[PDB]
Amino acid sequence: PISPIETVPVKLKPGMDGPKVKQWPLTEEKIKALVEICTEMEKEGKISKIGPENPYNTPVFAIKKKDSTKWRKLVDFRELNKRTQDFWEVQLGIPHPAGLKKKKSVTVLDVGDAYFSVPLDEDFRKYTAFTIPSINNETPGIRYQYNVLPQGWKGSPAIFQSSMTKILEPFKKQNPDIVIYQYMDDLYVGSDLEIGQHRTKIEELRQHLLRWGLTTPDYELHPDKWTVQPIVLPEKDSWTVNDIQKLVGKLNWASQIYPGIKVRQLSKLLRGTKALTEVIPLTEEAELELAENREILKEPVHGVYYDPSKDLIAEIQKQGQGQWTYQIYQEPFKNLKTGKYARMTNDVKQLTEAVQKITTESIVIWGKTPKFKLPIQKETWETWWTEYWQATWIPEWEFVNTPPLVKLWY
Amino acid sequence: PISPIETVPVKLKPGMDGPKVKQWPLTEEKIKALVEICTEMEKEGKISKIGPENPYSTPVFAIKKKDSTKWRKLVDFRELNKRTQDFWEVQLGIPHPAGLKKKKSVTVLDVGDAYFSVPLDEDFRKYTAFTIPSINNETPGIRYQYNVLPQGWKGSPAIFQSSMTKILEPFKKQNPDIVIYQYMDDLYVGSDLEIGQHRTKIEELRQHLLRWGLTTPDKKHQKEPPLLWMGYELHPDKWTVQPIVLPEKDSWTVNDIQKLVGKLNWASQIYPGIKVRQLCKLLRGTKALTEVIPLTEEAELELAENREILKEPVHGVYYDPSKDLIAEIQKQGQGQWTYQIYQEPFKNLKTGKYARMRGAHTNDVKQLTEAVQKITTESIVIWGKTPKFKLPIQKETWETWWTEYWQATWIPEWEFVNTPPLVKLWYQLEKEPIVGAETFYVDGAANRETKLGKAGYVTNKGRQKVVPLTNTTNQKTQLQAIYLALQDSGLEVNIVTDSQYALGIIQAQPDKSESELVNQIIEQLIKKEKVYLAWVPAHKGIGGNEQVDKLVSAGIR
Ligand SMILES: Cc1ccnc(SC(F)(F)c2nc3ccccc3o2)n1
Ligand SMILES: [Ca+2]
Repeated sequence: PISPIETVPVKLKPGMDGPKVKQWPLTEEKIKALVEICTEMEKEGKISKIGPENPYNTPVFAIKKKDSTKWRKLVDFRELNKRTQDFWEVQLGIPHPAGLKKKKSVTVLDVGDAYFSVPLDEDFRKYTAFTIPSINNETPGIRYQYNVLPQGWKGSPAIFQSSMTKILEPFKKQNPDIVIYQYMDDLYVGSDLEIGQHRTKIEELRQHLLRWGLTTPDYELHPDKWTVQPIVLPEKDSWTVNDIQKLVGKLNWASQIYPGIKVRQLSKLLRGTKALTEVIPLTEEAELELAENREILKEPVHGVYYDPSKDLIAEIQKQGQGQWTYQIYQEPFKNLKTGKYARMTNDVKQLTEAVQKITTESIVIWGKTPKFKLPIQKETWETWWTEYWQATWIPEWEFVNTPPLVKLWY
Repeated sequence: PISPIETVPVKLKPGMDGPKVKQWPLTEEKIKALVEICTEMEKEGKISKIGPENPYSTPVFAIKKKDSTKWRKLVDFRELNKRTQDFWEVQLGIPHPAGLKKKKSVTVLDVGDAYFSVPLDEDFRKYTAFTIPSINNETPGIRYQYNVLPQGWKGSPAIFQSSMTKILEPFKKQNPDIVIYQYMDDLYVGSDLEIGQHRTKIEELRQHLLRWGLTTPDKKHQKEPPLLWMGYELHPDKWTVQPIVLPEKDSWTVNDIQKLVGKLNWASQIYPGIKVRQLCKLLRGTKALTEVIPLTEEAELELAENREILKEPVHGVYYDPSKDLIAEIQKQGQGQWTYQIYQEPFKNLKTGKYARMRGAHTNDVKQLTEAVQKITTESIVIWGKTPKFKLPIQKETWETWWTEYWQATWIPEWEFVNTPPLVKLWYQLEKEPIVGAETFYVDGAANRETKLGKAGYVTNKGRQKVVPLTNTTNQKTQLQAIYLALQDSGLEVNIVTDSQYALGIIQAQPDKSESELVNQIIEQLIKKEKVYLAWVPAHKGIGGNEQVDKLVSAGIR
């Protein structure tokens, strides 16, 4: 009992070839951390040095497990994921449970270390190639490929899925109401227990995993507390021509989304051609309108539903003062979820936190990460994002430079 | 020799067999040169005779190349190359000299017959078969295949580099203090050893490379003191760019100006303050290539100031990892920025310039932040860390813009430095509507069939005006309508538009635009004491906007 288990055949999508994505330059301390991490993995058999007959490449990054704790390597398998995942998620998809988001508490537990127990199919291995670069291009670049299931690859939980099922079975039998969802390198574990017993149950579940190659794994989300009630109408709203004019812009925007928003009675009142600072000689059939609009903005959006065949997209706006707003939709402005992220410094740091929080919510709710429209220059995002990133996944993103007064409506 | 190094396994692409391209008949002179070349190669083991069984052939020929009146063998590997797998990389980045650290001595060793010194896979050798044809192809040819990397084959560059890396590793492990840089055929070797102990270490490196089948037929460690590489001159203690005679001509063709600008752009990585915008203006709208373009006056100023900078030689220093990098940036014209990087004041490791392009409308605070990002990425690549910046912008200017602006940013540590001109914001929009200022409800419409337009306003004071407009568009009429309001208003004004586009443009506080209408607008905003701009949706029957919509559209559409 000290030799290999058996390999699952892995095919790349039909007619596609492996990824060949440029390694980004890294800082000296990040390079040194990766060379030390990779010397250890190579000593343990996880990865092997490769020669020039492998032309594939996936980027790698160093991040922190916490705050200056230890370093962790993060492989950006976004391209290999796409090239394996028009055809995976279908051959070996993990279904997502709708009761997860209804739990009082959900803990996220990292189980990625378990994947390194399982051999990767010899013929797929070349596609996992990556490079530790040198500073100033002084030295070619250290090259390796994986021998075991790698952590950021969507094929790893797909393949480990039969082992995970066996591992989890006695615990799920003993606790039939606990919802457990696996996405990438993490488990999401939800229950309605009070917070101390929730934690005692997570400790128990950690013991299970420990027997199978995990070392004391791991939080706490409270998704039954996740809110709608975004778009807000002021209370000193009906006083100036300007206030009423801003008001009507926010309502016009909102009537694109929500059936039943009005504003007719508000526009009357603006009747003439007035100084922006003038106070107003109505508010009556207008007060009633304003109240009904406020009632509909409390409730979910009547005709918009998730379509599992479509991408989620997330937009985020910088509100100032460490506040950020966001919306998630599949078709522009049919919002499935809106929210806020706030500290009370940086900007790039708050932004990478917002992104990670929105992605985590999205995994809980739909089993999918969103593609982000990020309000930032690309180069600036590319330089700085790993300084603050702590998650094991990386969503798709795009960079967005325009911002209509969408900021104001939210 | 042929290295004892292990071979790299190579394959053809999926579902492809090797090449079978027919040898063309060659002149008798070329046959005879090829017979002699291949005899010598075969004796060295470079190549082996093979049977007519091996199918596969790739054409060969010979010529006089790099004046080769001895004669040179060429193989046309186009077909095999199409059929061979892709390999790593190839080479995708060179160092910048400003990233190197100072050395006492450096030497270059050129590896003789580099590719022919490395064994080829062997399961793959059959696919490199070629034929020296008979006179008139009348009788069977003399057939060979390669045992070593061939000169024009797709895999030779990366297999060679991989082999060199493996061969150097045990030498570098025993000599952790020597720096080696591999560039094609060459090896650059730097140390902090005394001239005699360095010379011994080189002889050691040459005997180690000899053990692995690589000769450095450059006896006693060849090439002379200032090394030429990739357009630089390298010394062990400083570096520069290599030449730059700017011609002395009355007539400059487009070809000469393109060339001049390339040389100036190249010198600008060490000669501070180089400028090419005005020379660049001369290249507007390619007037051919042999056409003379008279130098404008701003172009003539520019070339004069450049020659002056190129006056005496300037060298960069090398990098000391114990010290911070300091980057300084100066505003140096209109689109134009210039920077210098140093660790001890004034001794630049390198210089550069940045002439931003990011949108049709921008401002100096945005552009400076962009220069800073470009410099940041550069430093990470070159030195593996970020520099501390010195910027010509007050801390309060920068933080007011970035805290109010809708995009995220962040930059390394930085300080203000007073090197005029300073970056500032040339006007600021009010946050709240202005008590006692006239309110202008502006609106524009164009037809789209006729391109006939109108732009005007109605005010809370009953003032009103429309002006006809001609080869315009919806977006232009909104802009002209705002400009008209600014022209006709006093020093304080509230403007109510229904154009997101215009508002979007003006809210970002541009100081510069590629639209002339927009630069006109900016001049006006600068003269104003206060402007509040507000937006309302079209055709909602909102008072004021209602009325202007009705008179700008009775004509328009
Ligand atoms: C010329 C110089 C100055 C300071 N240190 C060095 S180290 C090196 F010689 F290996 C070396 N030679 C190179 C040639 C081009 C690029 C990098 C090099 O490194 N070299
Ligand atoms: Ca308009």
